[PDB]
Order: sequence, then structure tokens, then C-alpha cells
Amino acid sequence: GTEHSGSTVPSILNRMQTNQTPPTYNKTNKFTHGFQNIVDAYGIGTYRE
Amino acid sequence: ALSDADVQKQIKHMMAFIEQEANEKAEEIDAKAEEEFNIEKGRLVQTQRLKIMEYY
Amino acid sequence: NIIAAKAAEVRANKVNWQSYLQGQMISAEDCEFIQRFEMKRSSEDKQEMLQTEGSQCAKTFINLMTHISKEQTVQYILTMVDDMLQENHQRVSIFFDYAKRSKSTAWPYFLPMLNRQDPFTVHMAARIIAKLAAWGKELMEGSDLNYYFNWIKTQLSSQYVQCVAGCLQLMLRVNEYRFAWVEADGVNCIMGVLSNKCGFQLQYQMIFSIWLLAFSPQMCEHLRRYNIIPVLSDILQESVKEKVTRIILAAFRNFLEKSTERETRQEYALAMIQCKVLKQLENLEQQKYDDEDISEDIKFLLEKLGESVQDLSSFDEYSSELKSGRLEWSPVHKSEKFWRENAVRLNEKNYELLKILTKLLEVSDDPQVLAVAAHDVGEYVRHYPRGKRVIEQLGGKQLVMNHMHHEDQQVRYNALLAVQKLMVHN
Amino acid sequence: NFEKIENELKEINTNQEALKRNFLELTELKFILRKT
Repeated sequence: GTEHSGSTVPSILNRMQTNQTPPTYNKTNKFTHGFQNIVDAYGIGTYRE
Repeated sequence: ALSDADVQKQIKHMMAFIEQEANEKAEEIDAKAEEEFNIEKGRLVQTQRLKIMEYY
Repeated sequence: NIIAAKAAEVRANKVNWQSYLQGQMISAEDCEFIQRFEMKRSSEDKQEMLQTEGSQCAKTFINLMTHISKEQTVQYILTMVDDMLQENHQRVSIFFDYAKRSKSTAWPYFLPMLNRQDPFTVHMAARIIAKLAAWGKELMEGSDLNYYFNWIKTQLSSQYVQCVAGCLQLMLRVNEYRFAWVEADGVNCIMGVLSNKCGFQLQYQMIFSIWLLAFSPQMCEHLRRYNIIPVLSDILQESVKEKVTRIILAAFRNFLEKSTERETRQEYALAMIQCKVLKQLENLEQQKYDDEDISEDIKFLLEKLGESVQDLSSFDEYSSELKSGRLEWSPVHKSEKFWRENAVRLNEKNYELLKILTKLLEVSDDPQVLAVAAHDVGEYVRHYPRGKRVIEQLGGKQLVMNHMHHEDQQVRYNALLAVQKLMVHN
Repeated sequence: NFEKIENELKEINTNQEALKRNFLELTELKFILRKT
């Protein structure tokens, strides 16, 4: 992004953690996505389950 | 620490940009003040010149 | 920020001038004027500096620079006093450092400077050159800086270019010298930097100097011969950097503010003909700004440019343009007020001007004259069915039907449009 | 510019609808004229 418009904008991203509940993801592929879809028909479990 | 140097980088961007903006506003206002002096000196030049021609 | 790095380098060194406190090699008598006055933050120090009668302020520190000749130390000894000569809150202000005895201490001691441009020589020299506007002194010799290399070498290389430009735009506030500089080739210098595509902030500085020059009416009259304003509009369109547009709008406002003689202001029209700023100003009005200066300039431009658009609305000038044989695209060709309030004007003596345009359609086949005439005829004949029957009586309907076979397809299309303006009830 | 092209197409559509209306009217006239 900085290269596209040279402006030397560092776009600093600091890191933190608080009471926020984070999203949930686990990688799937063509050989397993439909099965994860069957699992997700019933909702999704808690973070880090 | 990369985080602390990054905080310093954010600071050096922020203060520098804000200084540049403030100085820019200052010079624009000063230029307007200079033209204010100019319009003013013109008005009173007219006010004086009238009586000057009269008396001479 | 190269100059900032140099300042960081030199500011971290406290000069060992106390060992030279009475040394004739360096500051035998100036070192008590550095021991005293070491606190530039003290008002009593500045008051004492005034008490000394300018005996050594801008009187002995000048030529103290010549007491010093080693380079690795000239920079630091320069900075040790130039922080005072530069920061300058109220310490010197209105040329408190008079030095009335000698004119080698007043100003024309700069000639030895401007040499070997690399160890901040021309740079402090330029700073000293910028000692006119907010100081109690006047530039004795304009020519001795107007053509020198201090401003020529900086054309291409660059924080120092910004520093020199800053010094120049600081210098460019008193119309007495600026009229002489514009009569000189300074405008050529600004043009050369302008056509030298560079950083956006540099462009802000050129447009800034141009606006400050636009303070003066005689100068805008002299610069009218140049196409400054179409290029300013093009920069505005092709470069969005906030302050750049701010100063550009300031320049436009100045140019439509002064207006010494409306006749020589053909730019009232050429500002929008060369670049119709109105659509962009509408897009900016659409946006909301907390700076009332920018919004005020925008509104002023909408107003003045609208008045100029209304000035373009006329029929005598438009008909002279019709008669000239070269149909320029004066914007009235599409004006709805032109085709409603004064459509009957086109029916001059026995439809005189329609006949003239018919003749010029028959004779000339340039694409744009044909387009202008055919479109205008269509817009007229829209409102006048008897005008349609008259145009049919002219035979020009068949002339357009034959223009339908011109080599350029745009001409065929505008003839097509004319025919479908005639097709109604036909 | 693209929506100006679209206005060009819209004007085309109205123009050709009017021209077909005019066509059918003119043909009606020609049908009238076929008789002694």
C-alpha cells in the first residue's frame, strides 16, 4: 500500500488484548469444507474449543 | 524494542505534521495581516492626499 | 530533514570557547558576549544586548565567521551564534543589531559566502539573505542576489531546496522588490521549477509564492501573458494534498479579487474554458470542512465563476463568432437559457443567421463547425415547427442528409441527430 | 461519460419508438393511397 502511493506512512499496528471475545476460524480445504459445513449447521463453539 | 521505536515513530509523525500545519496557518494569517496593513495605508494615503492638494 | 540532522549534530556540541575566553584566535572580546547572554531565555540578557549599543551584535560576530577558517569547527562556531540569529523570538526582532558604523557589518558582507555549496555554506547564507520582512532593515542591492547562483544551483538535485524556497517565499512579501523581481526573470525560474515535476510540497511552495505575488495587481497584469491559471487548475485536478488545493483556491480568489481592468481579464472565461473548475468545486462543496477559509474561497469561486458563465450568455458575441467562419465552442451552444429565452434571436432578418450557417455548412466541412451549426440548428428547430418548414424550404435538410456521408462518423452522427430533430411530425 | 453513453442509448430508444410510430402512420397513408 505504501508502494502504491509513496508517502512513507508507517501504518503502525500495535497489539493488545482485553475482555474482547475474538472471532473463531479453523482452516478448511476442498476435501474437508463440506464436513465443516455440516458441523457449522448447528452453530459454532467457543473460542479455542 | 520495536514497539517503543514505533511509538516514537508515531510521535515524530504526529508532532511534526501538526507543527507544519500550525506554521502554515500562521504564515497565511500573517500574509493576510500584511495585506491588511497595505489596504490601510492606501486608505489613509487617499485621506491625506486630498487635503494635500487642497492646501497647496 | 537533512538540515534537521545537521542541526541535531551541531546542537549536541557545547563549544569549548571558554578556553578561548580571551584568546585572540577565537573571540577575545566576543566570549564575554557569550558568557553573558548565555541565557537567551532571559529578558535581562536581551536588554543588556541592547545596552551594548550593537557594539558586537551583527558587528563582530560578523567577521567572527572570518576569524574561523577550519571547516570541522566552522560549522559548530557558526551554529553557536546562528541559533541566536535564527531562533530569534524577540532577541533581534526589528534589526536591534544595527551596527551603524560599518556597512561591512550591515549587509553587503554576504559576497564571500555562496561558495562551495555543501557544508551548510550557501544554507546559512540563504538564512542571512532572509533578513528583510520581519526585521528593521531593507535590501540595499536587489541585483546582488537576484541572478546569483544561490537560487540557480538548487534547480535540480534536497531538503536544502526546500530551505532555499522557504527563504525565498519569506523574502517575497514586500512588493517593492517583488515588482523588480517579476520584471526580472524570477517568473522564468518559477516556471522552470513548475515544469520540473517534483514533490507535492515543493509545488505547494511555488503556488504559495505565486499567490503572495498575486497580492500585487501590477504583477498579475504582467503575469497574465502566462498560462499560470490553467496549470494551477490542472495541478488541482491531478494532485489532491489538502493544503495544495487550499493555496490553489487562494490563488484563484486573488486573481478574481483584484480585476483591475475587466477587458484584459479574458481569464474570467479562460479559467473555466481551459478547465471547468465548477464540477470539482461542487464535489468540494459536497464535502464539509471545519476551515471556514476553504469553504469561503469555494463559495466565492462558485459565485464569481457563475457570474462569468452568465457573461458568456449573449447573442451578439455569439453571432459574431458564427460570422467569423471559425466556430469556437463558446459554451452558449448548449445553454438551456440560450434555447428558451433567446431562441427567436437566431431568426434574424428572413432567418439571416440560419442562412449564414447554412452557407458555412455547404462551404466548410470541418467536423467541429459542422457539429456546432447542426446542433444549434437542432436546438432552435426543436421549438419552432414553422422554423422546421423554413429550414426544409432552404434545402439545407438535404445538405445535412448529404453530410450524413462525411468521412468522419461523428459528423454523420450529428447529421443523424439533426434529422431526428426534424423527424417530428414528418 | 459512461452514463452519458447510456443517455445516448435512452435517446436512441425513444427516437426509434417514435420512428416506428411514424412508420406505421405513414404506411397507413400509403394504404389509403392505393385506390383510384
